[PDB]
Amino acid sequence: ITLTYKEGAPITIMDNGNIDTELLVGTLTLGGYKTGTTSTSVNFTDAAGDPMYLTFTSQDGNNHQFTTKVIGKDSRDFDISPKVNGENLDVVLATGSQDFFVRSIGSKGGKLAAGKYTDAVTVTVSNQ
Amino acid sequence: ADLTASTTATATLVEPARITLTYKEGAPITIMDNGNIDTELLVGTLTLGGYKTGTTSTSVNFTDAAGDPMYLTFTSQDGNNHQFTTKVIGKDSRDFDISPKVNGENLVGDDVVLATGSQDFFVRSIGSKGGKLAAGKYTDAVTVTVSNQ
Amino acid sequence: SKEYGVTIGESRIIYPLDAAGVMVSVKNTQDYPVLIQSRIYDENKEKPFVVTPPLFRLDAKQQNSLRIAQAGGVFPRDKESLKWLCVKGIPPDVGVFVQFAINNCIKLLVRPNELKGTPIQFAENLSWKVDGGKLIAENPSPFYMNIGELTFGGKSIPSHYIPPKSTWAFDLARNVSWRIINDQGGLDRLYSKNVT
Repeated sequence: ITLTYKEGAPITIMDNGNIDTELLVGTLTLGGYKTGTTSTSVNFTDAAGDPMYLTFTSQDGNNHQFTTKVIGKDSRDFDISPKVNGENLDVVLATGSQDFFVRSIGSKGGKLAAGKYTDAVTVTVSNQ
Repeated sequence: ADLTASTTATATLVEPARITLTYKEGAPITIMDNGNIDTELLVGTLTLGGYKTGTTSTSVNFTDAAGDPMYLTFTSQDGNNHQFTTKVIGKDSRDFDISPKVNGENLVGDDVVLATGSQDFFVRSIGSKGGKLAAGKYTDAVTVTVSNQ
Repeated sequence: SKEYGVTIGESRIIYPLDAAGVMVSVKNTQDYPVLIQSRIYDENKEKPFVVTPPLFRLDAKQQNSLRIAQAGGVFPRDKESLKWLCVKGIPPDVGVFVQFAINNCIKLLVRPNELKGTPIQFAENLSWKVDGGKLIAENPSPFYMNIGELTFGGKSIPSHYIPPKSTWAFDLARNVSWRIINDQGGLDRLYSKNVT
């Protein structure tokens, strides 16, 4: 199993200190799964462990955070929803590898400060 | 069986440089019985906004073609070149008089941090070195330059 | 009343010395079309880098992008150099009529690839002292330390950048508390030290 990431475009902080929804934060590329592996067998987890969301954090020590969701697309451009911290919110993945987009939801609270945000992610693939 | 892999997701958030200005005209100016426009009249009210908290008063500079340091000059449109000067001033937290640069120089007060969110400034009439102001339309094209931190 | 507004996609531009160019967005936040006039000035605001287009129309609520390109030239490689990018939005009894135009300027920081790290890694390195009746900041790093918040003895001091390997003197306790603005324009963490 291989898991890489490609950061998307910069995220513009709105005047109210929040960010917009559905923005493409980055792309997770999963590969090496057996033939027929489906979405429910994929589970992305991070430290925050918030069911259905990957939480990103500031590196300034103030712990500014925003949540995102993970959604992929099948051949008909329909949503592919893998488990994130054990929950969704079932489709067969593409042969070989599959891209999962990290879509923005919004600040976890308070105004966000500009800078670099990260989230140490782990993916567990079952029924392999 | 369960197979795993891990990686680091990253994101870069940015704060744009937003600047807005709102100008609310004051009451019309009436010429006195001796030919002078009054002084300290509220010609208009400027509300500068958008800037990030920390923006300073010395980083704002209102300029015009006349380029008179500390003053904004209004000229008649009748071709006779009648003029009167005005100043741009405001208040800080402790209600002390403050002022942004006007053609490169501050007229009053020390440099300060602008009010959070937005800052109001008032264009106040001074008078005119020439005097004898004729009725008519007076104008000025003013540029407001903000040098963000 | 009248309304004016000009937004630049970022509050500063980190320009990698010798890079081909960088893009930056400009948005006309108003209900009327305007002419966007972009100018580049030296560290002292006086007429190197080319902005394309130098002048173009931007319809209401619309956004577009400028390309800032380094046109040859030479810069020191032991420290950043500072320029300013100004984006001006040009709108279409004593009677008084005054017209305004917003000239939004941000720092264009030329950064040699030879420099390692970013401002945030050295923000704490500033030292302070009082002399000549002024608070003096000393920046030993090769980066412009763009203070976004400064406090001395509990009283706020209006910010200003501290040039690389140099100093800056502020007009006027022993405790100094400051926060620099990071490359993305965010207020970085707080630091404190007593004047020497």
